[PDB]
Amino acid sequence: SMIKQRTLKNIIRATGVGLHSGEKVYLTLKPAPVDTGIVFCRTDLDPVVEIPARAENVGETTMSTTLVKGDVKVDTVEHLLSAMAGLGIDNAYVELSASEVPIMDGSAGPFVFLIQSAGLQEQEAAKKFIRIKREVSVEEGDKRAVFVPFDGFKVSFEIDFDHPVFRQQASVDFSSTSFVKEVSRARTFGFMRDIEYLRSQNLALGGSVENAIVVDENRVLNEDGLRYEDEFVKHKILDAIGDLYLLGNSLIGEFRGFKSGHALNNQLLRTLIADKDAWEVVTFEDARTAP
Ligand SMILES: COc1ncc(COc2ccc(C3=CCN(CC[C@@](C)(C(=O)NO)S(C)(=O)=O)C(=O)C3)cc2)cc1Cl
Ligand SMILES: [Zn+2]
Repeated sequence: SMIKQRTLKNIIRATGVGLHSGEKVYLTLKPAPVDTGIVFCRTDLDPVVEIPARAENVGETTMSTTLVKGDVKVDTVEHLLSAMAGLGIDNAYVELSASEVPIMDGSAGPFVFLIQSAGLQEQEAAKKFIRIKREVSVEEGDKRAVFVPFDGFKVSFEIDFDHPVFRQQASVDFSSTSFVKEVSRARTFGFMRDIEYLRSQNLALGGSVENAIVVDENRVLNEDGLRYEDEFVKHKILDAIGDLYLLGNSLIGEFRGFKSGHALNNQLLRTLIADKDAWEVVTFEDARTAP
């Protein structure tokens, strides 16, 4: 039986604050027809401005992943897009009453729960996948992000913080591992060493122990502890999954990041897209060879 596109079964609402802007924001997820993709929509503006969640619309990547259209921004899409990718949602509208997606608890957990509580709806159209046919890598200094052919979906990531809290590598093959259980609850994180500079630039205004792992010099400040023994590298993997979903289709292949971030993730997407001989679009009317 054919693998079909999926949208949301029902409308989903959530409230929160932007990690970086600190502004209160109302979020609304709505079903969308086949071949819509994920589309963000600023409903605080008149007319409403819609920005497709696609690599070509990525603006700055200095802190989070940001979408731009003219003068209009949608900040910090990566954790919600990761939740969307992890649940295989092809088509959806994401309405926002402000320029930044709410941070929630810092992870994708709340989004995957809200989505699954509403339910998913299968649609009468073949789901399209992007299959990696040949290796594609981008580098900058010692940082590196790579796509590798792989009959499945696998994300591996390595970070290199010289910090006592870290004393940092994980590979997740999603044919054996649940995104929901092992990745989705990984919270974003930041350092007291950086926060005075960030706040002076009006960044991370909404960040606190309520929505992030806050790492001091000599300890984590959150009194409740880590959700995963390797929560930090698992959050980087979460980030990559949402960043990679800006291809606009589920990936058949492997991502490897070494000290990568949103900027290098998007550069890898742009290199992949331009190298047409490195990938092809496939559907599964007969699912017997599907990974
Ligand atoms: C005593 O006074 C204070 N006490 C506590 C605080 C709060 O402390 C912080 C410090 C940092 C953060 C951040 C949390 C999350 N992030 C995004 C991370 C990223 C990996 C990501 O997850 N992207 O999706 S990244 C680089 O790619 O954007 C940040 O940058 C900073 C939150 C609270 C403040 C004061 Cl003043
Ligand atoms: Zn993140």
